[PDB]
Formats: sequence, C-alpha cells, structure tokens
Amino acid sequence: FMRFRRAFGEYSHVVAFNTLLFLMSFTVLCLTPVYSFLPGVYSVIYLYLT
Amino acid sequence: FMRFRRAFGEYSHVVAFNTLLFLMSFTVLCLTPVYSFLPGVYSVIYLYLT
Repeated sequence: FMRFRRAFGEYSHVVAFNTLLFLMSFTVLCLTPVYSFLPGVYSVIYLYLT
Repeated sequence: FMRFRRAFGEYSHVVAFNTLLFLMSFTVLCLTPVYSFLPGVYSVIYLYLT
C-alpha cells in the first residue's frame, strides 16, 4: 500500500474507490445468472450507499 | 495525467488550455469547407466564452 501511495499522486484516493466499486459491480454481475434478486436490491443498496 | 503534471512545472495549467483551444480551433477550421455557418457563430461563442 505504501508503494501504491508512492505513485498516482493525489488521485490515488479517487482510483481506489473507483476500482473497488467496479470490482463489487463485477462480482454482482457474476452472481446475477442464478440469483435474480440481486439486480434490484443491490441497485437500491448502491443508491442508498452512494 | 499524473505523469504530465510531473513535468512542465507551474505552466502545465497554461499549456493545457492553450492546447485544448488550439485543437478546438483546428477542428472548427476542418469543419469549415462544408458548414459555412461556423466562422461567425463559433467566433461569437468564443468571444463570449473567453
């Protein structure tokens, strides 16, 4: 984490959350084909959390 | 963008807008031969925006 903070300057904070949200969305999309409940409730949770 | 900000010192801000305006003007000049309306209205918009 120190090595990561050495680069990317001030924008490391923006990059980290953008990557984490993308990873979470990718995981949700991967779990979509079996669990059909996710697209609605996860979207509502994301709207609440944002 | 971090790599670009590493160089050019304090004048990166002046260089960026100067390059963007030059690119926009070049695009407008490229669209000139077909759309004859551009030289006047774009000049007025540029004067307003400056």
